[PDB]
Amino acid sequence: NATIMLPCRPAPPPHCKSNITGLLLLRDGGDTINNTEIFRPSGGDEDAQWCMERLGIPSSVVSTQLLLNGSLAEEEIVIRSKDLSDNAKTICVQLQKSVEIVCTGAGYCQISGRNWSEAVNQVKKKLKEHFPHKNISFQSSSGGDLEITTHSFNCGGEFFYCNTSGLFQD
Amino acid sequence: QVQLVQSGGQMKKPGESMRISCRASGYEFIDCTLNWIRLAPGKRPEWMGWLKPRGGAVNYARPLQGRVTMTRDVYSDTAFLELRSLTVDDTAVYFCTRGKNCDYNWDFEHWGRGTPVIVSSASTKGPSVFPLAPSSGTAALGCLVKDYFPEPVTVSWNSGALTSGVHTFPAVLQSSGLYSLSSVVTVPSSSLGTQTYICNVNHKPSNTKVDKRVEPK
Amino acid sequence: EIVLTQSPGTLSLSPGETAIISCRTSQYGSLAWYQQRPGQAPRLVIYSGSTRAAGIPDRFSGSRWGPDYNLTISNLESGDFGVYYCQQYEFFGQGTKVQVDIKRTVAAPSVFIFPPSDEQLKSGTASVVCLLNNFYPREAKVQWKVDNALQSGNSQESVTEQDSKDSTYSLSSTLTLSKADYEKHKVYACEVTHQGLSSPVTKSFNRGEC
Ligand SMILES: *[C@@H]1O[C@H](CO)[C@@H](O[C@@H]2O[C@H](CO)[C@@H](O[C@@H]3O[C@H](CO)[C@@H](O)[C@H](O)[C@@H]3O)[C@H](O)[C@H]2NC(C)=O)[C@H](O)[C@H]1NC(C)=O
Ligand SMILES: *[C@@H]1O[C@H](CO)[C@@H](O)[C@H](O)[C@H]1NC(C)=O
Ligand SMILES: *[C@@H]1O[C@H](CO)[C@@H](O)[C@H](O)[C@H]1NC(C)=O
Ligand SMILES: *[C@@H]1O[C@H](CO)[C@@H](O)[C@H](O)[C@H]1NC(C)=O
Ligand SMILES: [Cl-]
Ligand SMILES: [Cl-]
Ligand SMILES: [Cl-]
Ligand SMILES: [Cl-]
Ligand SMILES: [Cl-]
Ligand SMILES: [Cl-]
Ligand SMILES: [Cl-]
Ligand SMILES: [Cl-]
Ligand code: NA
Repeated sequence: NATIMLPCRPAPPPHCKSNITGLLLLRDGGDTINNTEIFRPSGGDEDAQWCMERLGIPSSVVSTQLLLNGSLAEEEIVIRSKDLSDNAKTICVQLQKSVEIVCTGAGYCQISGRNWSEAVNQVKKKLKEHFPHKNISFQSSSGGDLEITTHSFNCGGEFFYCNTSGLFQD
Repeated sequence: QVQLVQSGGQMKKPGESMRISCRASGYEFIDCTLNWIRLAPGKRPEWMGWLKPRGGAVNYARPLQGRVTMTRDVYSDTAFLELRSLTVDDTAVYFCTRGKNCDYNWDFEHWGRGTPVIVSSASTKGPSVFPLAPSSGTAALGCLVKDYFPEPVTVSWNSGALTSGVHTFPAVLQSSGLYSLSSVVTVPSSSLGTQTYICNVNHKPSNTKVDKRVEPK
Repeated sequence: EIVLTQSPGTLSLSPGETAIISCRTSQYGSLAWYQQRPGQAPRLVIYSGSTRAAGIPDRFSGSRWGPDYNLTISNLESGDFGVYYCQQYEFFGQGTKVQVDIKRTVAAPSVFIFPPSDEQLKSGTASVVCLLNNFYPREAKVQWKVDNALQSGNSQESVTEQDSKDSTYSLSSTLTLSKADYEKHKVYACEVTHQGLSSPVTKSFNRGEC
């Protein structure tokens, strides 16, 4: 449980720090192997902005996987989605405590593994409420373009990509 | 309109990988989720995964993770399915399907023509036609189209003139991976003495055409 | 995870009468019924539980009560017969097979037996063929006997569809042996057991006769 280094590709400058408010996930469909529900980071897909609007993320913030500069849900994690049992509709997780992502300007952006893993466990606990009696699991995206596969944000008018392999592998 | 044109049927062998396509014409390609479903012989439809072309986000069914890979091509409105490390249990018909509304993906009104994939360790063979002799009311005789692969074959009698009392049974998959087929006909016994009968077999998948004369023993 | 339980799997009906298929879903969701004509791509019949799909006869009507869903077909046309699957989200059901069965007077089969051609024997194998021909109803039993030795496993039945002309079924069981095994034994018999026959008819041939 130490600090995590995320190799963001286009060398994000050292002044790109943002406060993670929520996540965008997708539940794997089909018969559940070994009684485990898998969740992977999404870009939002059909109802992407819908989620961002409900989390108070401004129109200037366009990100994937990790939602930034939103408003945290008071009291507990809030799980939203046009439909949970529909694996085609993306899932919209709003955190109660943020996790700052700080970019060092050296080809990496850092996220404290202690605070991040604390959020991950809170999210898994809440997801275990809606999907009861099944081990909740996170994993990295199973396919798509590099905007969907990585945490893609923009800083200073430049679009960047951040390999979130370290964040979603439980 | 809602038109989903798929590629032709392929024959693969255990271990090989397959790639099939599906071009979508008649609607905004990227606005609708596009799924791949396969129907196997006697097994309920199995959903393999879907793909949202705006962003290319794939969602593969948990069983198939690792083997399956779903891509797209927005320039040409073509969705691709790749399944790797095939087995005899992958013999099935694969479909790309789209929902009725692009707001709900699981009401598949629009289905592709279908692309069948046969996974057997048995290269193509042309049939051997053997005569089912009558051997002496009415008497019956026929042909046996045996040890051929893949389906299908066409059996006609007397170049299409004789069609009353004809039975072309369904083919059977033999333990050796090849198919067998019986086509018989019932005729007056006296006619059997004077009248002559031929069965014409055409196995197009191997360009094997045969005309067997069925003669009493 | 949805547990769709569909019944009854097999349905034999004559054109016209009603056909009621049904599913039972664990979770609550919008359910659709699909039609697969044999040799064609599936067809969307019902969606959203009972909302009839596009261009589907008013004869197709779905009903829902709690977790149980029905599909009711009335006045079975010729093209309706096939296999019907119920879908909820990404999961389907076992399905049911809707077969056409024209009711008529119980006929009987015309059992004929064909030894293996001498050409086939020269090639190394041997395939004997029994032929239950033009009977009704479908259910018939072919037992292969060889020197009064019941044969199970070697045979391989294969049945044709309802003959549109006379509404009768035909069948051809193909028993296969190696030339060695064939040339070992003698009397090859095919025992038929259809209700149309008062007792089992045992058409047979002794090897080397005519
Ligand atoms: C789906 O199809 C089935 C088959 O028809 C329906 O189940 C039927 O339910 C009705 C309920 O009204 C039963 O009829 C009743 O049976 C008893 C007889 O003592 C009586 O309480 C009523 O006067 C009436 O006769 C019926 O037994 C039952 N089906 C069969 C074959 O018996 C069902 O309603 C259909 N729709 C659904 C389930 O949504
Ligand atoms: C919003 O995000 C930008 C980077 O995208 C960051 O510089 C800024 O501090 C964030 N605002 C807040 C209130 O955290
Ligand atoms: C946002 O994060 C920055 C640094 O990452 C921090 O200085 C600031 O206090 C945070 N504000 C909120 C509201 O989280
Ligand atoms: C992310 O990084 C890990 C290791 O650093 C690598 O194995 C993985 O392939 C990367 N993913 C992408 C989408 O580049
Ligand atoms: Cl904040
Ligand atoms: Cl990819
Ligand atoms: Cl990377
Ligand atoms: Cl099954
Ligand atoms: Cl097939
Ligand atoms: Cl030949
Ligand atoms: Cl056969
Ligand atoms: Cl017929
Ligand atoms: Na034997």
